[PDB]
Amino acid sequence: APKVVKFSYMWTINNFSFCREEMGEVIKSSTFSSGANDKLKWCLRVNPKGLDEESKDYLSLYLLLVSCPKSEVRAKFKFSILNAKGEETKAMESQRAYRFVQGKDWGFKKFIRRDFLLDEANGLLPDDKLTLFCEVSVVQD
Amino acid sequence: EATQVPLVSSTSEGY
Repeated sequence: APKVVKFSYMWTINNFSFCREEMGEVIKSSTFSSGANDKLKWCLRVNPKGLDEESKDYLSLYLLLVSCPKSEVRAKFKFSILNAKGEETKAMESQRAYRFVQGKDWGFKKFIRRDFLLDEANGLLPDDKLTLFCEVSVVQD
Repeated sequence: EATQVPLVSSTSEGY
């Protein structure tokens, strides 16, 4: 029977319009962890203008295992955008668990198109803030 | 193009 440890994190990115126009910016959250004394530290990373030219039209969003004393940790993950009413928008999940090691990330290079994100009719940048939710499911055995 | 692409990748190759 797989053993699963779930934990979540809410990241508010303030001053979203002050993300750089030039390519290459990476913004990262504070670290977070489960309530367990597992010595795992995680964060989220966004490229507001993508990782490369193929993804230049998108925000890229990944889950990074920042610190880990074990050789690997397998985890499923899900990311969502909260809109101005607090509602779940444009969430996507990994479906399978991915193998993390310290310094390794997994996520979506084309998480959301900037044109959709910056369209005020979608209500995703209220008061110039982007709110991202992440649920992580660590699978042990 | 597609508003979101639900395909997983990493920023690094290997582990």
